[PDB]
Amino acid sequence: KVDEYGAKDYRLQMPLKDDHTSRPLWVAPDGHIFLEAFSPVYKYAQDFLVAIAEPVCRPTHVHEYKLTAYSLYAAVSVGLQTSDITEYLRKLSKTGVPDGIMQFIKLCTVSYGKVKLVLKHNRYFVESCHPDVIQHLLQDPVIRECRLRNSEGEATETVSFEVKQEMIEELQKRCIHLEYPLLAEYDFRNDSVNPDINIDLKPTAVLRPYQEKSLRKMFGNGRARSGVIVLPCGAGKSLVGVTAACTVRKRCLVLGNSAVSVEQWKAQFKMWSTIDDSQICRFTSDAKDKPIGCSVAISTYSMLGHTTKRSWEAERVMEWLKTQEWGLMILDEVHTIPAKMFRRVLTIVQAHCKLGLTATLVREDDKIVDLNFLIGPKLYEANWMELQNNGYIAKVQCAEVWCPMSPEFYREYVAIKTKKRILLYTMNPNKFRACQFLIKFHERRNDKIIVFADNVFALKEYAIRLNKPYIYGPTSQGERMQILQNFKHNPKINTIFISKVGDTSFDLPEANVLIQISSHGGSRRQEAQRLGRVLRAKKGMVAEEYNAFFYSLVSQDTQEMAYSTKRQRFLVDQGYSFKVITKLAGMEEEDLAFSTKEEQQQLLQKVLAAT
Amino acid sequence: DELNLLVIVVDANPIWWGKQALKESQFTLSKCIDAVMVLGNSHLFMNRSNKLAVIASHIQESRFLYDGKYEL
Amino acid sequence: RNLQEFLGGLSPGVLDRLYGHPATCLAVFRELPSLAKNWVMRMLFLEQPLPQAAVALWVKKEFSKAQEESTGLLSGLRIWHTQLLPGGLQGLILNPIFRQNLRIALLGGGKAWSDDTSQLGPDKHARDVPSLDKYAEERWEVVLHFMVGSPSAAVSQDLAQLLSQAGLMKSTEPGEPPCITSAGFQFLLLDTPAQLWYFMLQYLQTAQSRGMDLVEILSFLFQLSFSTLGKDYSVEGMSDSLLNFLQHLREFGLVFQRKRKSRRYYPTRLAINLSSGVSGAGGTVHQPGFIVVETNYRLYAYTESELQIALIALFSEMLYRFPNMVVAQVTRESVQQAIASGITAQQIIHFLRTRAHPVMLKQTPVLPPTITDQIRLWELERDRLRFTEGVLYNQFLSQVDFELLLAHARELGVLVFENSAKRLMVVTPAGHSDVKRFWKRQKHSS
Amino acid sequence: RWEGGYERTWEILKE
Amino acid sequence: GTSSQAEAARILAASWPQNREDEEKLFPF
Amino acid sequence: VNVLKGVLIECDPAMKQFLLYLDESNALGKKFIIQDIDDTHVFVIAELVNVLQERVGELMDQNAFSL
Repeated sequence: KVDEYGAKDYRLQMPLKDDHTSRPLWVAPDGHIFLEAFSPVYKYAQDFLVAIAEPVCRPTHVHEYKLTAYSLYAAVSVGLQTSDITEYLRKLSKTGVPDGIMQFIKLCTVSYGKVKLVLKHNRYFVESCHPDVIQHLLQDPVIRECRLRNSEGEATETVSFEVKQEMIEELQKRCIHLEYPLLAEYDFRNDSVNPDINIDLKPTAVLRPYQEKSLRKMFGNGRARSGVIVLPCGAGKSLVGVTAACTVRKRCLVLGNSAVSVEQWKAQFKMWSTIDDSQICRFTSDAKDKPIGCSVAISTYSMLGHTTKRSWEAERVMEWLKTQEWGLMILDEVHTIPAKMFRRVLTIVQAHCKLGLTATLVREDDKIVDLNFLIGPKLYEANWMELQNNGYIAKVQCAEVWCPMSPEFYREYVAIKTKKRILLYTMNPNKFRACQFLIKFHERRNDKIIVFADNVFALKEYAIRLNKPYIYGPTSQGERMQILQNFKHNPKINTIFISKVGDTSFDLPEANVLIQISSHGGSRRQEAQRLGRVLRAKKGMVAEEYNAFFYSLVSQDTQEMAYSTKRQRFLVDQGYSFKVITKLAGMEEEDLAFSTKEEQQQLLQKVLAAT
Repeated sequence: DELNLLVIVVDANPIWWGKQALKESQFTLSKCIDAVMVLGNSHLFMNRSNKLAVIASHIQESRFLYDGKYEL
Repeated sequence: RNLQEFLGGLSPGVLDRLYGHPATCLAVFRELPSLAKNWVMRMLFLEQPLPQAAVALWVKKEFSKAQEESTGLLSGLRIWHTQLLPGGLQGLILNPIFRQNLRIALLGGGKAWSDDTSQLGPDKHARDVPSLDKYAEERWEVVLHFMVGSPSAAVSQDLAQLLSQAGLMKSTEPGEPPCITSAGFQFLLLDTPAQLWYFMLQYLQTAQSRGMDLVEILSFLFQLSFSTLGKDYSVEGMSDSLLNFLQHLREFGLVFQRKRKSRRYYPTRLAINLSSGVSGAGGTVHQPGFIVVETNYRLYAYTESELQIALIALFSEMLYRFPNMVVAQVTRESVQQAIASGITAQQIIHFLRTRAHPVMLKQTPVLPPTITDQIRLWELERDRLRFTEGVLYNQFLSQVDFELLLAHARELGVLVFENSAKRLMVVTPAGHSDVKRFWKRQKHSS
Repeated sequence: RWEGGYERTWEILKE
Repeated sequence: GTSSQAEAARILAASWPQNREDEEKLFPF
Repeated sequence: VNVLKGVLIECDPAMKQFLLYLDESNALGKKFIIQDIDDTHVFVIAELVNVLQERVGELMDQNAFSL
């Protein structure tokens, strides 16, 4: 039922009880949950909702969470039954819990972990304690095709049965349709095929409370369970993965986005694990190492996604990997997994425990529902504002700066209607002046300035006119690291211009001032992840609530505005605010480029030359 | 927020007023009391926030003194 | 517009009749500037005119501006007046009627405004001060509910006529309830003291319509202002016009009375501060704020009455409705729609600041500056273009002629815009005729 | 070896 | 040129949200 | 003689160029923007000006997002 104002009239189905201020939760029958942070029971409710519900919005005071079948499965596999969840909900709900939500929870929890998938002898078996379920499922044609066929094409016979390797993800999706999701549980201590490894945790390793909480939630009753953990960049997420690998101590395979990711993973493993370097190898095309005796093998998706013929040695290493069965597999940048080629990698590799870590989980192509069974339920997601309060990461000062359009530029922008409009507003003379003023001001403040520009041409022109280092498609790796070290060590040069490769193609040194000029055009997760990775925790200004500075230049009256509001929405979900700065104080006195419009019309000439 | 307090201390020596009364001058103690009361009423009139305190100074002790007219 | 503004616009006879009531004199004196109060107290017992220069010599030279401000305010209020002092001089002297009534109010004597309630003894059905304040709040909420158009508030038809005369609701279709106009929308977001003050100003501006003595109504309003909360007073001794005005006030809840025949009446704090209008009541202990404004443009309401629900929905998209809570979101769409309805952004911002939840009060700014600035920017973006109908004068062949015509038009004050460099200008349609005639006449004289 | 098992259920108690 | 700079400053002052605020009339700078 | 009484519009230079494009490109169709007047002011017939603002209403609409 809907009110004339459009709001949902849930009052009738919600019996309100007098314990209003004491209880902090609202449970609408839509499945959504609302929590008040100012309530004294905030911490307990916070942990309960995190355990049971997937967070949606966490602004300063009131937070919204959501209930999903995957969230309920995660809660059940943690070890919580229906009665306890219902009791705790009713103890925290301001109003009575609607019977519809109760029934939904009952239906979800009554069948969770019913079906078990076992990887033994390089063979995948489906087994359970309810043979009627399995027998009834045999009628499903997709299950019939997924089931392993004999040499004669016949079907292979708590008795389990082998399933075709290629048809795992098909079974993964199908089981959801069968309302009987599989269980990704590993024999952490009962393992006998794969022995342990001489790898432990160095005493220098420190588990921050949220990291330890996430790890222990993953280790449900001491058994590792597949899932995804979301942590901000530089919050020890790599350290968290290293710690998990050390805990498992079984054969470990790690996949990174690029070669720099592999190098960082190897360095982190050396920095905190006791594994000897003889057992660490990088399955890359540049640094080749023998796979034999390699306890922890680090590679990239492309090195496993090569449909084309590889090098002969690469073929041998792939054969070794396929033969070997992995107790643990680690995937970084999970948001890139839903791509078809990378999804095929999961079928290619046979591993028991797969764990995914990333900074964001909102793929703009909404290919995330499948990921809930590609890997598993979202294990954890730390509150960004809470981590800011604890000082684990910098307390960022976000800002969106609007730049007026030159009349000639705006007339041209309106004249064009196709995708070619990108160049004009990305080359706004006023935007150039604003960026120059910001760079001058922060250099006078002695700040680490990193300027992003997704457009290749705009990046080149901006960096060259400002005479600052620029990195783009070519990105000669040796010279790339040379520029990075110049920024890190030389105080004379502290202004680095980086193209789209700054997302995941290399390592970003910790900075304090991040100026984003051009973006993908709606990649709400990509540039938010770029902001998270660029700005890290810095000593000295921890007490202040604004120790990291982020500026997003947007051209007024352009379509770019529509992108920015579309994009930073994700950061709004984390409580981050963006104050509009139409005009910058101090630009008048300081001399900047394009003071004359005669220069600006020459710039327009240059831009229009490239159509 | 401007609270003006006008504490008035009255020289209430009986001897001096008796001397003045024997002189049979135009001014007596009654006129002084009336003038003080009118001044205090005006002070309370000038603003709500204003407060009035009247204490009479006498030899024995100091006394805390405090139809068509304002009720207060 | 404060109370003194309306008093300064009344006829001298009305002021003289008002001065006959001591309560009116007390109110006028209390509403004066401090320097004016000091001068009035000085002139309280001055039976002779005061030379104007002598009065002017009393104040500081630097404070001569404020001195003259107070002097003009007093002259406009007709508290004092100028007299032809012998020798051509102009003395100053208070109004003898006003001065005598002020003395009666202050010095005493005279007759009490009304008899004490002890004549009827204790009230059989007496109420309590919290009960009276709650009843007044209920009455005003019912009035606003009728303004909304909800069927819950069945109020007197004369009240609807009064609102229509105020222009809040225009009864385009008789029989159907009138639709609230843009001015009514702006009034709807005003603070309750401001709402009452505006309504009473409209009533006073339309006082003669009901054949009621404006002087008597103002005197009774001042007497209510200086009354004591929690104390009843005698209904008797008043004209039938004042009786019906009191009935109207009871209908608004400003004064409580159990029965129309009851001879007692309890003024409310709203009525007490009603004379002060918007200012004066600096200690208004308003209801606790139940609106939480989050950085994601979300409003959460801890309310149950439809009145605040409508107020919030005026500028935000309702999302969920819980028994004790309403979840809404402030969007560009809803704010732009409200502005199209005539509501200004400042009204929304001030309203939200007024109904701010205590939790957000802990923040050094009451509300997130981002949201306020976004609302301001939406308001500006609504009014980006400037429209002005006019006539273009562009056939200027001479610069001297253009300058002369522009000077003449500025003399007429009909200029819209001027451009000497291009010798082009725009004029109002009204001022177009005169400028055209002058141009033709000067051509003839050439 | 703190990863053997841990729950804040006992933290959630009526007070 | 000085004239060009003055014209550019004037047209920049004609920026949309800035002119409204000026007619009606944190960060380190 | 030839002097026109219509409605003038005053806006920022960006909107001025937008109106210039509307007139020249005939997006509104008929060239109802007969002639501008000043560096920030234009002169149009009141017949179309409403719909003219309509186009402007869409423009600032398209430079925004829907929630």
